[PDB]
Amino acid sequence: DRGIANINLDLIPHHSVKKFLRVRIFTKIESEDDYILSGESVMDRDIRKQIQLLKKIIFEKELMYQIKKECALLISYGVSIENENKVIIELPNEKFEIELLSLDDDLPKINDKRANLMLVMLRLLLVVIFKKTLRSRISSPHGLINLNVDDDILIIRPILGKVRFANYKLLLKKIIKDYVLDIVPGSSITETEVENITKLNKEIRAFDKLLNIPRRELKINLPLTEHKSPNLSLMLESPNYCNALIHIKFSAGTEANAVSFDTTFSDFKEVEDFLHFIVAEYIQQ
Amino acid sequence: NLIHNYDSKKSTITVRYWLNTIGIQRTTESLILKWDNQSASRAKNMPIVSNIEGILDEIMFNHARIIRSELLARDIFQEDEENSDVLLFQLAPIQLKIDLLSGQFYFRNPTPLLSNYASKINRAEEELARILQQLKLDKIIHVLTTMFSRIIKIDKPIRTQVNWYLILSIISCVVEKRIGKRGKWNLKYLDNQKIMILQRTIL
Amino acid sequence: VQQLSLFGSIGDDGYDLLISTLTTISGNPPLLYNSLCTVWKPNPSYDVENVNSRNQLVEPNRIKLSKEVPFSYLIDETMMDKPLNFRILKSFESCSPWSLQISDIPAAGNNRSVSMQTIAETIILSSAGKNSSVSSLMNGLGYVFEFQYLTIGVKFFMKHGLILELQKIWQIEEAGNSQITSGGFLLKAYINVSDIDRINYTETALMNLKKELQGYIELSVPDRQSMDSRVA
Amino acid sequence: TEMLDKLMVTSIR
Amino acid sequence: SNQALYEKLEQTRTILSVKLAELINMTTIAVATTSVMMVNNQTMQLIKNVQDLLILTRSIKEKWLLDEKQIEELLDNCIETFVAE
Amino acid sequence: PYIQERLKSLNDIETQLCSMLQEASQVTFIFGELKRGNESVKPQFENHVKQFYERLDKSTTQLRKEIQLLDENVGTRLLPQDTEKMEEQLDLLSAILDP
Repeated sequence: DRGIANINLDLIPHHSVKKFLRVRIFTKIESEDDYILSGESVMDRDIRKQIQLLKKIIFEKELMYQIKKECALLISYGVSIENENKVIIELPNEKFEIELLSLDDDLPKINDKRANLMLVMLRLLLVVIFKKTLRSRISSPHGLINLNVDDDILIIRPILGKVRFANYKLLLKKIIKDYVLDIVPGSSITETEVENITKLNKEIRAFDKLLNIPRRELKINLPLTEHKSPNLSLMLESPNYCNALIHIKFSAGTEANAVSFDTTFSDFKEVEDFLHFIVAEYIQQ
Repeated sequence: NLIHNYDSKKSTITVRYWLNTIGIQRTTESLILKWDNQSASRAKNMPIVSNIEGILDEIMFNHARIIRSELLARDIFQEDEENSDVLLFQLAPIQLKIDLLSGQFYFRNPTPLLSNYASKINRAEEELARILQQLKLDKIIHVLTTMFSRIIKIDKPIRTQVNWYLILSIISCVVEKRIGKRGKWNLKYLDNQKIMILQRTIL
Repeated sequence: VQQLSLFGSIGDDGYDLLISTLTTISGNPPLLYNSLCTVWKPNPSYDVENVNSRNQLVEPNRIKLSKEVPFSYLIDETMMDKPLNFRILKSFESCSPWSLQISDIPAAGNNRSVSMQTIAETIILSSAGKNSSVSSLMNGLGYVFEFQYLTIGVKFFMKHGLILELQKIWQIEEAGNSQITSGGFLLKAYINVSDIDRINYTETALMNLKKELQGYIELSVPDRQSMDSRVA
Repeated sequence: TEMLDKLMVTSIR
Repeated sequence: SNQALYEKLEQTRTILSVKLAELINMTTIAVATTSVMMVNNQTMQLIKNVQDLLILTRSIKEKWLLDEKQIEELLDNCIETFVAE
Repeated sequence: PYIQERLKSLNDIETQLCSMLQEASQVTFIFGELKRGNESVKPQFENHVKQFYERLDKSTTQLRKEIQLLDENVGTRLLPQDTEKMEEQLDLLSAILDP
């Protein structure tokens, strides 16, 4: 909003509450039931000082408003909204909580740095959204900005896609290790990463670094024999940060028995079945 | 999901919801809110003595449990395991739930299966046995298609086509037919990693 | 396309003051741009009856093709090592995708507030064949090169589709480049409209711009004869 | 006290 | 808008000084009581003139009032440390 | 700053008005002393009135010159962001990764 400056000097907004949000990281132990607090972001406390403080209040409250407009579309992906100033994120191994409280309510913790980095990534992603509004105002629209929640949603979901993509890559490497590494001797897996307006362009690209989609192609190095040379190359991608898409690219080099099978499965059991069909015929005798 | 109404010259106020039902009326001398249920109906008293937020918040839960109770007697499949209390959905156990603000089905980690699964709920709010059997049809056809070839032009989705001429049925068993340019020939045959060997024997 | 424009003119001294004023009003810095426009007139060697097949009079009009070109072909040797912004203006096989346009005479009406003009436009993507040059294409359609002018200036992006073009215009010839806007900058304020309510609303936007800029720079309405590209 | 006054106006009506 | 401050301010100065001289020339010469209240009213008009000068000077004061590598590496270590891959 | 030094000069003009009030109480009070029947407070009287009109004249010269500055400052040094937040998050992030 806009406050009125009067007389030392003081700034009276619309004394006042200190709305500073925080993120805490929970962890599920061997009980496989509830979660425990494993991390929490630290909270730090004449005229320009109140300017920066109130700008942080309106900024973080605006980001919280974007999160409230985000859980309504992330409701089907586990991210449930409960309290008007408290949302929860459910994971099969962990759990997140985003609260907007003051300093009146509520160390051996370990995930204290991951929460800080997560919040800094929240504010940075919001700045990226602002740059997408300015860039989405200077060139094309020739008037006002046109945004879509689902399209401008990206804050919490792309962050969840990193952990979920890490778990999907772990289970995928487990399936590959059990169906290839535990079958053939010499084998290894190697991952490989897939005018005067230049100021804004530079900014955008650095967050090109933050804004990428987690997609990794796992090349399978099969032991090439003197009579057979099979080729197996998987590619794990995601259609929208979350979800898992396993694209199996198989190129058989066996003499008098060469065929290319490039399939796409989203179920790990189907990956075990297809890889079983590959290793039980083309790879082995 | 919320529509308000305020009536004058009769002294009554109405609140309507479940727009994707529950009547507030004053016809004696007190405001009452009678909430309907599937083959049932109960009453909630209204004035400060009763929070509108708590009553309207719990009614959707109590009737929501009955909505979850209809699915057990509507049309549940054998392989499709469902549990109302925290809708356990086993095709892989997937967390199913019903949206409170709308009434559609939500699954944990969606897929194409859950886009077509959710399209039936998006239309009508149980012919989903049919859609389920169609999906279970689709998967096997994807495997047999990637292994073999599949061509759709003259046959119906009730039985796949392989290409003389070949065909394979799912409801009845390998069948050998020939087509004109109208079926001309028809013979039946009974058959049994094993699927790979079977496909290698088919040729 | 119905373009509603209001023009103006400033000097070489108030350029920074107008850039600062429009920067404080629009809230955005200016964007440097340029464009080359070539005008093709009917071939004088060819003679055709100015009449359609339906026995209707036809008025000959010129065809203007415009495109873009980076500043690497515009900056010479004495212009190197300078900021690429609005302060530069004070120091003054196939074919490219051309922009074919034909402008008509503005509408009549005394005491008019805006200058509405009908302009037809088609996009020339590319070409091929023997005579693949755009000049040979215009000669095939029945037009020859008359003149051309290259304009370099700055533009703003406000609201409701308003454009403020503060540009200079030069005539590209072989004997030399003569500056038409020698002594100042040409100002423009046009909106491109594809309804009566939207036209009157655009006129309301232009009148609000002239009222907001009243006192500083005056935005009058140009003469119709000054925007008529018909051949006589 | 004005909204209650209008409340009584629409009440007696 | 400054010419109104020229004419107005200068008029307040001329009324202040000239009215002060008229004051002192009327303090030195029911007529006596009318002199009492004429002198007192001249004094109060001088006070209102000084206050007017203060208001006008206050209006004058109100007129005076009215890179990419560090981000790629920083976010790289931030994501790698965040997910603990 | 410009408006800071000029604002201090305006405050100096206001203190010159206060001095004008001192010389006003002095011309009226010492004038009343002259009208009681005393003539020995005459030189300090004339000096206080001369300082009255002198301080007033200096207020006119400095004030009118100030208004001339207002007229000659229009357009020049007088009117007729997420970047700092991004850099703040970058410096804070670097402070997290490097304590």
